[PDB]
Amino acid sequence: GPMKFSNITIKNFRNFEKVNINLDNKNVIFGMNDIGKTNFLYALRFLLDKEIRKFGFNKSDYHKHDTSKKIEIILTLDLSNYEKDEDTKKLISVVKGARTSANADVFYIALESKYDDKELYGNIILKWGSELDNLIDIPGRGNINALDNVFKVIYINPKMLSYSIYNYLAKKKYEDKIVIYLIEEPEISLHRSMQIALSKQLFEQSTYKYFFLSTHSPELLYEMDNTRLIRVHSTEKVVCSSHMYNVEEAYGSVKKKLNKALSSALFAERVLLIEGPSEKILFEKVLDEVEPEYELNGGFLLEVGGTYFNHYVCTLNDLGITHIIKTDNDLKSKKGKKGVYELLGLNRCLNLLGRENLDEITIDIPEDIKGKKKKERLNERKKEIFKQYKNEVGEFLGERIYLSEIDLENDLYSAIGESMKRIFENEDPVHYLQKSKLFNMVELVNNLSTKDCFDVFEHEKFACLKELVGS
Amino acid sequence: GPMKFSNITIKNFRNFEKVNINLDNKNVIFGMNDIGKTNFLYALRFLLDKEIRKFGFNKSDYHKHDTSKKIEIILTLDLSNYEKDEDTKKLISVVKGARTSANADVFYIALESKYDDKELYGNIILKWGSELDNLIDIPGRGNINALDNVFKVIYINPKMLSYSIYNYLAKKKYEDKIVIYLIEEPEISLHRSMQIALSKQLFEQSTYKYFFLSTHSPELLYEMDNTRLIRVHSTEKVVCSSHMYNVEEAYGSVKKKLNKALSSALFAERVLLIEGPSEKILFEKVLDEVEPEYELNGGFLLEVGGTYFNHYVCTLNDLGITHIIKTDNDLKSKKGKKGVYELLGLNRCLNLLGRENLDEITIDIPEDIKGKKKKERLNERKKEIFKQYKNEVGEFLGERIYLSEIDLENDLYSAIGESMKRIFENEDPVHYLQKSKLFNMVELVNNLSTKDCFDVFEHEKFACLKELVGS
Repeated sequence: GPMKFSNITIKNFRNFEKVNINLDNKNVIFGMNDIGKTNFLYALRFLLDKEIRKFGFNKSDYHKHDTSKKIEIILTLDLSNYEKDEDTKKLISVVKGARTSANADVFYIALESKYDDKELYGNIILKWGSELDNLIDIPGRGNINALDNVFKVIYINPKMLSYSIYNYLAKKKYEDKIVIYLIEEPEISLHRSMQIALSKQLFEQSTYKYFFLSTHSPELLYEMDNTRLIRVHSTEKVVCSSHMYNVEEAYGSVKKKLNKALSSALFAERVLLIEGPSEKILFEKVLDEVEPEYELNGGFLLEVGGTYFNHYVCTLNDLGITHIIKTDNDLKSKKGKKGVYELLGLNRCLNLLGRENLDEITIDIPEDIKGKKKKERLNERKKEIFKQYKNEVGEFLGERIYLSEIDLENDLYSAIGESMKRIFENEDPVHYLQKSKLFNMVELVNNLSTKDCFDVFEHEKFACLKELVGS
Repeated sequence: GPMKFSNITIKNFRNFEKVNINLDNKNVIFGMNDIGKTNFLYALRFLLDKEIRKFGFNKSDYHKHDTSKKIEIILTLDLSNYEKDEDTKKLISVVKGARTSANADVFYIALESKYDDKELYGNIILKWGSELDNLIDIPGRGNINALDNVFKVIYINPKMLSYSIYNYLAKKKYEDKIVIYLIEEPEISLHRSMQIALSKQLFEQSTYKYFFLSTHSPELLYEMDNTRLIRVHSTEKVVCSSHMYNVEEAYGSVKKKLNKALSSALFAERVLLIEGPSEKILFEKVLDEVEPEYELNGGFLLEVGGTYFNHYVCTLNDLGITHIIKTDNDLKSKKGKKGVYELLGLNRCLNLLGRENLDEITIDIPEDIKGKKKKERLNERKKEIFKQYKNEVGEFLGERIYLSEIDLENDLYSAIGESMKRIFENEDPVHYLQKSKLFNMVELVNNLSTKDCFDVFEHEKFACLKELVGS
């Protein structure tokens, strides 16, 4: 693989006590603690940009203003594909020596700084090379370091004209050096469509490579592909989590909706996954009637539709975001019917915990049986298979995965029984609600009372909302 | 009704040639031409804030730098409920005279300015009162005008602490004057959840009243209620459209999802309305395979689910946003079944054009007929009712409203027939796709080819995508 960033071990910086967060060329930093993201970007500027090193470090630049500690930010680089990667050649041409033949792939770039009290100016002492144990003397011919011929920081901070012309300027002038775009909040004066355009140029075109993107709007993350997403936790003590966000060719067709839905959820402290928009309407009504500040204390309703949760689960778990999923046990037929049914409702929850896909179970449904009787038989079979796999359901509850008894609507009817009958005035309100999920769900929500909302919220079969709200 | 702003007739300003856009206390300005929104906010500052009047007008402050023309911005106020509206008392206590007894409700506040060439300083000559024809001499005791005791502009431009403490400061200090918050892009350094919080305090709490909000992120418009949404058109010649955005008590329950979906669509030049997420997946795949820049040249996929389009149609039409709707003719039963069916697929399209709701039509479906035969009978009835109302369908095509022959999936099968059979390998792929819309639609999209996408795009039954793409 081409040359890629690997890790940065920021220690005793303005806010970073001791963090070793992985990197990979295309980087995205977001989340809480805007000062944390700003400090991370300025740490990269200190490690790579000469325009920031010359000012040195101050008393405030250290962690808790404690001048005793030493700033040590160590960028880690991975080198491979020497004969075809131009940037690898750019990095290894300037470095003369200090590269042990044992490990020609790894390359450290550290930055040691100790504060002196006789002058109140912490000197930036670059010490880069290939091994942490042994460092040779850096040339440092005056103000320009040897690193200055390799890594030049192009700082973008607000105007689409500048973004459009930086491509031309770098292509025609900065070919020799490696460009590292440290973009900090480019959504300041860009429209939603402008944010989409900038995301398309960033995450798809090769003109922006090795870029560190700071964003606060989900629109800038609509085209994420093989990047490294970095999320800063909400605590004042900065904790950052990293995840390779790459879409498989299986999800390539649905990549647009996948990214559009996941980008908004990336900024939520707690994310709840749902299948259909009727579930969205019901959960939104319940939350508005019990806790309208769910979006405020950290919450989201991620509508995934079909596909699988595997990509969503990996992305949400790697960033450390609270993981909540409520799903419906659905038995879908495939190829020849009448005895062929998959277990997507359960096959998903198995795939989230790994294991293996269940075989296509066979249900003996007579041909003459149809309509209400067929649905009753399917519900009985779903109840039987749910009662059979009690251990798997227990593991899902232990791993914050919620699976319905048969379907979501049956759980809703169990939580509130008389309210459904009063609203729909039918002997079988569940069947009527399944007849047209959207319109009937809207009608149910419009006539849904606060007491009914509280009953739904406090029921154990709807514990997803309780987990989303939190303490 | 309480005192409310009514209109501002900005003439010959920095970019506004001649515009008379309505106002109402809670105002939102967004869209293209960020300079246009900035000029509008500075026009309000000139008309109300003394901190901007003292600098006067410059050569650049006029339209096309033509000093011959005269700046004339005329704010229009509506006065009512005198005995209970404190702000009405605040406005009418300072004004002594100049209020004709014939019209005590309307109140103009103009601002005339002519450029002199002997000093190169356009004097701001305030002329306010109650009638355009006759104006009495304004007191103007020095630097502070008589208006300065009524309207004080609180300019907010980046930090949630300032927003939190402006409430306290205005409540404890600015009780006597009328506060007019001219908020310009508060999303500069606010998170998505912070934007939601600010929107909640703005559009719900009474502490922010008479505020002019400029936004570029849809997250700030998640709580819109009885405000006046102002959209600037994309042309360099500024055109602004206004609309009262108020939710009826019928839509109050679904208000959260309504606003969440509509806020994003508000920033799109062209908006296409869809019902289900499977439609979203299909349209996204087709667009990505024919025109990935649909989000760039102006486009959106508004998922409305159930409810009605009436609120959406009114909002999108009033702002002047291109209106595109693709819908499915669905016959939903109500109360006692077997002969009772509504025409939501057609009742909607009728309600969008006004008229009256069709009566609940009766379909003679025998009880023994079920499953495939019942669906076939329903499709035949839908085809018959579509062929019956050719004139209504022609009007919908004339008004950019697209109604399916029977359903969307049937139109998709008509557009591409062999591709569906190849992908699903079933004698009736449409029935299988309706069996589980989400998963089967995902499977179809994953195996959908570029030639099939082009065929779907160029077919007349999918003209919604062609209209969304445009020339």
